[PDB]
Amino acid sequence: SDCEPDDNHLSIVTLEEAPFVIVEDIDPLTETCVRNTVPCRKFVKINNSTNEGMNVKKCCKGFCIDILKKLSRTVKFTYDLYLVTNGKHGKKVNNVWNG
Amino acid sequence: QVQLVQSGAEVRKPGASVKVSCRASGYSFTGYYVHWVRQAPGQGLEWLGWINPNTGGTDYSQKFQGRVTMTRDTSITTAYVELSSLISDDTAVYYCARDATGAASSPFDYWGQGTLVTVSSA
Amino acid sequence: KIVNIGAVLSTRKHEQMFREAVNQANKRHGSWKIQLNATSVTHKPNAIQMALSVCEDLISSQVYAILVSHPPTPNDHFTPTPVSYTAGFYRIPVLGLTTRMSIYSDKSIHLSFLRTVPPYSHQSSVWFEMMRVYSWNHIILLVSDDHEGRAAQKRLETLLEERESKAEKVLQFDPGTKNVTALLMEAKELEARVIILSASEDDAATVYRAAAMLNMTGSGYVWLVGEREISGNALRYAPDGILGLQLINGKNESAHISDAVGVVAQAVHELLEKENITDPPRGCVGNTNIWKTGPLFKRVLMSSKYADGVTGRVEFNEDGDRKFANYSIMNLQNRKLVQVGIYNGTHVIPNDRKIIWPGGETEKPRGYQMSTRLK
Amino acid sequence: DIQMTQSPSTLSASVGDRVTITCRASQSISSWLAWYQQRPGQAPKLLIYMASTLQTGVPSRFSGSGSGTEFTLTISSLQPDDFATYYCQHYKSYSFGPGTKVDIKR
Amino acid sequence: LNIAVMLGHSHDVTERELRTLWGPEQAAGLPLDVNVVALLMNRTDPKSLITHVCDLMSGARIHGLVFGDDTDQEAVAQMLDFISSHTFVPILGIHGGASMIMADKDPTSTFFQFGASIQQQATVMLKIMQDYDWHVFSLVTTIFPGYREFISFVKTTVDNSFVGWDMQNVITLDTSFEDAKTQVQLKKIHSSVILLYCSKDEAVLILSEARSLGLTGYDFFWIVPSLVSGNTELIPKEFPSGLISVSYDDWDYSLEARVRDGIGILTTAASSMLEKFSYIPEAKASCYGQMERPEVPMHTLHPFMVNVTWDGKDLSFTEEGYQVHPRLVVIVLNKDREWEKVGKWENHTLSLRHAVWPRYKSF
Amino acid sequence: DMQNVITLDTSFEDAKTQVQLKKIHSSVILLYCSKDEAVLILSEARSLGL
Ligand SMILES: *[C@@H]1O[C@H](CO)[C@@H](O[C@@H]2O[C@H](CO)[C@@H](O)[C@H](O)[C@H]2NC(C)=O)[C@H](O)[C@H]1NC(C)=O
Ligand SMILES: *[C@@H]1O[C@H](CO)[C@@H](O)[C@H](O)[C@H]1NC(C)=O
Ligand SMILES: *[C@@H]1O[C@H](CO)[C@@H](O)[C@H](O)[C@H]1NC(C)=O
Repeated sequence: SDCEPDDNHLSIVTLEEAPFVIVEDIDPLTETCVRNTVPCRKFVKINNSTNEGMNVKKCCKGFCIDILKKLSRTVKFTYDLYLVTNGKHGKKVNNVWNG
Repeated sequence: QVQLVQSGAEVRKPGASVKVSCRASGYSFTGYYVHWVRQAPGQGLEWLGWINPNTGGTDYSQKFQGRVTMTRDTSITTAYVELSSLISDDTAVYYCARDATGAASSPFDYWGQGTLVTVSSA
Repeated sequence: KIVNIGAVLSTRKHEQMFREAVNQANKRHGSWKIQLNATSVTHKPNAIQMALSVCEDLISSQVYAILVSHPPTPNDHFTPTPVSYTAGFYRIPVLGLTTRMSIYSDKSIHLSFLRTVPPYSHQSSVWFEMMRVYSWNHIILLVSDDHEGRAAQKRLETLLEERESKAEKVLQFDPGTKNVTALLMEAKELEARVIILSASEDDAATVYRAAAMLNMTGSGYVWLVGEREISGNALRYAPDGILGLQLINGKNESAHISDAVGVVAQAVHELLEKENITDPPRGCVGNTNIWKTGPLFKRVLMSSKYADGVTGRVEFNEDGDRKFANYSIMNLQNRKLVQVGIYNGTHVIPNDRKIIWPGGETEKPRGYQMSTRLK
Repeated sequence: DIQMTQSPSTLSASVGDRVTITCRASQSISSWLAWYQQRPGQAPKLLIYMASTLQTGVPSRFSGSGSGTEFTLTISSLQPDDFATYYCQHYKSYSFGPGTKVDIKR
Repeated sequence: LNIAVMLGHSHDVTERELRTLWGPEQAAGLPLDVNVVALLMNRTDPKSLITHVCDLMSGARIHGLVFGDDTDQEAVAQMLDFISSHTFVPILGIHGGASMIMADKDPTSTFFQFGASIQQQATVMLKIMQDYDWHVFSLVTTIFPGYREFISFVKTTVDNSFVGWDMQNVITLDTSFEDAKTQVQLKKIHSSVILLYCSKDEAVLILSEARSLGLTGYDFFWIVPSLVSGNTELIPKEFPSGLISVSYDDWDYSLEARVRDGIGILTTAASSMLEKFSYIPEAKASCYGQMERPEVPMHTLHPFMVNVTWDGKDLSFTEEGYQVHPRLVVIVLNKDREWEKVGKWENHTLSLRHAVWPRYKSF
Repeated sequence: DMQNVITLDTSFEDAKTQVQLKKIHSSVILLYCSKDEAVLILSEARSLGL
């Protein structure tokens, strides 16, 4: 109705090796997540030979989640969290970075 | 004496452009408006417009706005009228006339011989 | 249906030719009989006498609008301000044609002044465009201590901040100081190498001499200069490589007034069928009431837009000033003005002529200069 | 625009017959009317300007009068040159009338 | 040595002349007593103004002009200025048309006005809003000359202030009652304090639009500058109750007091000039008869009027002609649709208030 | 986190609905009205940046 494209959605990539992220699986009860967490999306591999992966949802929580929630007051934009399956931090192999 | 010499009759196909020239002599060309007026066969006079050679300003009739162009040459004191997008109704006799500058009570004191323009496919 | 038009001109030949133009504009189709009347007056040497006479002659003749141009003596200031205030008392729309001074832009002072000649402040809008083509980011400004200079500086700062950019520094100097060497010396200790000057002719000549004696005219420096600061005695001291602005037919009073009379006639034709019409006051004496239709006429004039004029399209800005004016960017070669680029608004188009730079360099320099002397 | 109505449209009279032409405008035009005479194959010739004064050199037979919206042209004795079309034109609008010409009775 | 005071038809000319004469006589008698003449006119035509100025100039070279008025037309403020640019006679603005001070002062002009500049009014309004602890603003302006400078000034003041006002995005209306885009602009603001910049008719239109959009509720506070509501006697019905404005009227002062203060300022300036330079400054001998451009070979009165004290009143003027300590009384729109004094600012440039918050009645 | 339920007394009112639609701050807004009423409600929301 009104012509005004905006990049409100921000793609966020997070890792879970440090204690700062304690994302856990979705529980069948309650709200599928606690009320102090954020949604996270990950493509979980189903088999070693097949790369097919369903975008399963989880409850990301931790220090980084709290930092993002605090910064949302100034950013005022929604955060879309994602997880990278290929590598954690990556390295410059053949001039290509991963993770 | 005011002398006006016009070009010969022209036949043009529809959709083309036609240019008519009128040479003035015997009077101050810049000090008099040059008026173009067309007349269809067996119809009343149709005023095309006018131009002041001294200033170069041009006034066109509302019917012909957007297609008619009027120019003046002070070096040789000649008026030129160009009409584009010709139609079958444009077949008519065109006349250049003189008008006094600053006076609005002496319309078309002198008239030219006229040039016939025929727009037809025959 | 009688409307009179007042004129405050310089020479009698212009008066006669503009009377002829009004006579041509009398019929112009549509209009009936004697809807337009022509009145004119000369430039009285005394400002108070001129202000008295314009009311005694034009206002007493029931003028809907007043046409005023530059005085016949360009070197003398001789501003038409006295004729602007009196007609501004009754909200009479005065129309300037060659007054480029950026004082009438502020309409809080001149309530009913409209000009078809862009002021010096609008020249700042050109300068940012010159920054776009040549990728100028760092730049410095020199401004004379005058209202016109302050307005130009504000316009330039607003236009640069619109892109979230800031100039390196702006130096303000009084209009008439001679020891301007300190300002140039402190400007030399800067990364930017391109200077935009906005001052008077004498101040421009003084700055040119200071730059010449301080070796600031060498390769690397870019000197973007406006119309007023290049013409006249400035050409005596202007070094090669000046990128100067000029107004295409700006000094041509005849074309400007020939367009203005047509614009005024069209505005009157539109106004005579808009709403209730109140006649202008018959005389200055014995009438302390403003013209009710004056603001409406001013709004109609500001909203008018016609390209029938010989100077191209005519459009008024939000403050009643010329919009989309044709500028010429000249490059000073061998102290000769050569037309290098054109500016028809929005964008600036150069030509095949190569641009020289101060110091004899034929290649475009860079404004950035890493001095590496970090204090 | 001002509309001009001329009466009679065509008067089939003889030589020497009195000819009366009445031209009426849509609205008031004061006295800004011009009477021209035109012959077939020839350019129109001005006869009366300002609707009250005849052009210099015109014959004294023609008499123009009227005001407001109504104007009248009278010829006491029509001659062979008088057998031509007559037009009333409003200068302020450049509108020409239908034209009143004298036709041969048959 | 000579002073001319022009007044309206509000009071008798003779009594005003006598009081102007005896003002300096009863307090700080000048060593060279100035003779004061009085003029009265019911019209303010520019031709009448210039004829009166020339007549006063013929009156033994009137050194100072005190100009009062009974109308509210602001154009005369420029008309005097041009005269002040050529006659070289200092002019003091008094209650009336000269009250509105908006024209830039020419360097050759000696015109000074008792009114307060728009920047001072903005500072007073922001200080008052700080007193109310309102830290969120909404600047709604329109296309009118001089408003861009005011927007820049207020934005810079908020930027460098320690109050930390939550100054939202400034929104301006291109046209009045456009009915196409102005609705979105008026709906974009979500604050409670709005600073308006528009004409009185435009103020009525924008207030009507706000009431149609419900922007004039109990929690919405409107603060308006002086130029919008300069005429206190004219109160349109569209002005919401509790509206706060600033002005400079005779609620606490009088026209006679203003002209006495102006004459005192002129006498103090003349004394300061005499204490430094013996020769008495003189204006042009003739009204308009001359053969060269006007100039002032002698010293101007501007340096001598920067530091002026009169009967303990610091009625000094800045470099731009603005008063250092303007009165600028702050008033509110009473629930009975009337203007009443609620604060004063001339007290050492400090805002005061009577502590009456619930003035925003739902009327 | 359901906020206060806000209803409009009349369609195309354009007098009091502005503040009513301003008071909401949730990212999700429900509707219950006719299609013709929904057209004007969505037009007003577009005018309100919702
Ligand atoms: C139309 O304009 C002419 C001048 O172009 C006006 O004639 C002047 O009229 C004033 C007062 O009416 C006289 O003081 C001048 O002396 C006249 N000019 C000359 C050259 O004599 C005329 O009045 C105008 N008519 C209308 C209706 O405005
Ligand atoms: C103004 O321009 C016109 C044509 O554009 C020209 O005939 C005339 O001489 C010019 N006048 C001046 C003063 O340059
Ligand atoms: C200026 O000229 C350029 C070149 O054709 C054109 O692209 C641009 O639209 C013009 N701008 C204006 C305001 O006429």
